[PDB]
Amino acid sequence: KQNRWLAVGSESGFVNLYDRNNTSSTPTPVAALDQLTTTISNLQFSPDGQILCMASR
Amino acid sequence: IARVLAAKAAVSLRYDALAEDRDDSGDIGLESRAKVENRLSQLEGRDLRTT
Amino acid sequence: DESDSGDINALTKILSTTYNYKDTLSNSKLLPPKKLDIVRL
Amino acid sequence: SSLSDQLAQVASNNATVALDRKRRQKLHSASLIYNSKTAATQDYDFIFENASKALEELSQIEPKFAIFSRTLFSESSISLDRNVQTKEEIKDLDNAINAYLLLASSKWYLAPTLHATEWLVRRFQIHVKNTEMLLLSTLNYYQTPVFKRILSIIKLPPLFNCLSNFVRSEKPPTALTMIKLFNDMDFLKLYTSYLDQCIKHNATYTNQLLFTTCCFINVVAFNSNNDEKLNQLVPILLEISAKLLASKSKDCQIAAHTILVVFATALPLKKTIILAAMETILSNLDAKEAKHSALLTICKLFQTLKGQGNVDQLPSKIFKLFDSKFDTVSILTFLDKEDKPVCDKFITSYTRSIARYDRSKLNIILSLLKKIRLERYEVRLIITDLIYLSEILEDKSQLVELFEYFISINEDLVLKCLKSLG
Amino acid sequence: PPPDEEEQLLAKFVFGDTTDLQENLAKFNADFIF
Amino acid sequence: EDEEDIALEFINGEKKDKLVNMNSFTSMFDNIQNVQMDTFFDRVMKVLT
Repeated sequence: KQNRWLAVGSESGFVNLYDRNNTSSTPTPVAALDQLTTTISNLQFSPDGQILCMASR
Repeated sequence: IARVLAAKAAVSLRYDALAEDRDDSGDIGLESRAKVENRLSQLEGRDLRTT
Repeated sequence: DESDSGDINALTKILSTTYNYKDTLSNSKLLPPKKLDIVRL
Repeated sequence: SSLSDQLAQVASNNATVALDRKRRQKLHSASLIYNSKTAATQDYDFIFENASKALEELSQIEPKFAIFSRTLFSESSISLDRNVQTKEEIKDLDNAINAYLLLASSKWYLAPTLHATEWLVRRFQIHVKNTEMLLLSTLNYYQTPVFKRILSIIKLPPLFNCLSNFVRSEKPPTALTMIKLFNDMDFLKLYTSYLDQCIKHNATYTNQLLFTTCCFINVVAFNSNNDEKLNQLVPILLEISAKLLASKSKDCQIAAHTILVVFATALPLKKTIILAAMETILSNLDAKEAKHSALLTICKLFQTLKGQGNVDQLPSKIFKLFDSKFDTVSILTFLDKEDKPVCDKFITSYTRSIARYDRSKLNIILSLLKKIRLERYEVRLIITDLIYLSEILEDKSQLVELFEYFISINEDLVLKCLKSLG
Repeated sequence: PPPDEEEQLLAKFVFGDTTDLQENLAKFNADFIF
Repeated sequence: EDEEDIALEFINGEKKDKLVNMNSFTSMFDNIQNVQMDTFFDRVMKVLT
């Protein structure tokens, strides 16, 4: 099955989340999660794609 | 409010002076005015005295 | 003075019968937004 | 209990007896128009004269005030003292006063209400006895100067404790504290009873509904994190919404729509509650402005449903009611406008309802599907039913056209339904 | 003979009767006013 | 096909909705004067959307 979500971490702690389902040279992220303050080290989705677990080491 | 208003004043002022094709409408000020009023209402809404 | 012996008062009646007003999350396949039901092992 | 505590209770009960001159000075000095020094010098005849003129002006604005000229603003009321009256007579007096506060609730902006009300403040001491009713009627004018004067001359009940600090204070009470007062559950029951009386009497006005709705909406916002406290709010505020929908006044109905929506998004509810909620919305839906707001509420409520049967068809009784209050052309206009909110789940339940109960609208189903894009599962459910229709219902030109529509869009999914069914 | 209505009004003001007022308070039922 | 794919096809069916927080309607009090009820109800919808 195709993935409908994509997450991109960052050293600053921001996590940009894209809706893969909906193309352009510049797509807008659906949300910009910034609760964490340190470098993002693990980005994992639940098998059903309903939970994103972002952790910093 | 003096700090907030002055900061928005510079933004509205710079757009007035350095804009090559400024429309004589004041839209940047009007939206800027809305932000300051919103800050004012929230700032005034807070009460120091315990309820 | 009182005896029991679209009708507007349907909403009032359904509140009386039901005590738990939240839909049971067991049937729903979609997890709740803000509360996570997590237990440690 | 200490002797002091019991005497304090005795002091409260005799607050308005006017035993000695000093007690008379405090009680008679309380005023809404005059300062303390001038107030003490005045006489009951002088106060009644101004009020009698004031009530006449109010009667011109609204004829209903003229009745109180017979009971509360009569010349004989000057000699009427509440303390010497028996318990039965006081209750009769309180009913008349409570009725007046409802009429005056909407006219506080007019000066004469301040002069008409001064007679009750001085003569009947409502600010000490009927303090709860006075505050509730003037609750929505909290930013006005008149509310400040009321707070100065009034002893606060236990439930209005949040307003204590703003007693004799330069600043008026803030909107945030008004939320805190409504947050208390006992106050909500108190306000609900007061709001119920207004609905019975058709005494409501726009400013009251606007203010009442906001505090109710804000209260849910403040308790959004607490699911348990939300569960306690559902019996009260939904019960209010049922009463508001009963009012023939359109403004009351729109407030119920505003209140109902926030709960559904704030709290998921059983489909039985949502179904019952619609029936009350549609039972008394007559005003056009209510009809617009209602239809927005109906779609929003379904969108919150997230359980099995999320998009199942409406019950037969509910569907007939919805069609009567909303013709197909009306919804085709609703789907027409570009700014339509997400309503696909309702349209799916509505779409499946059409097939089950009406065969003539099957052409309408084709039009609806084009206007709004349905989500993958919702399309699958519709195809599943229309397959059943073909076997039971006679094959029709419109029926095959709906299939042909699905042939054009996502032909593969049409096979999948056919494979699973036949 | 019983008093005339005019006498009843004058008797009310002279003696300051409040029974006419108190009766209306009991008869006061909120719905009619609205 | 299978039953699970139907269940997953339902999960993809969800579309995001704006949750209600504490500081979502507090601004309503500011502009609650001299406004018709319908226009107010629209503002509630707008913040909810």
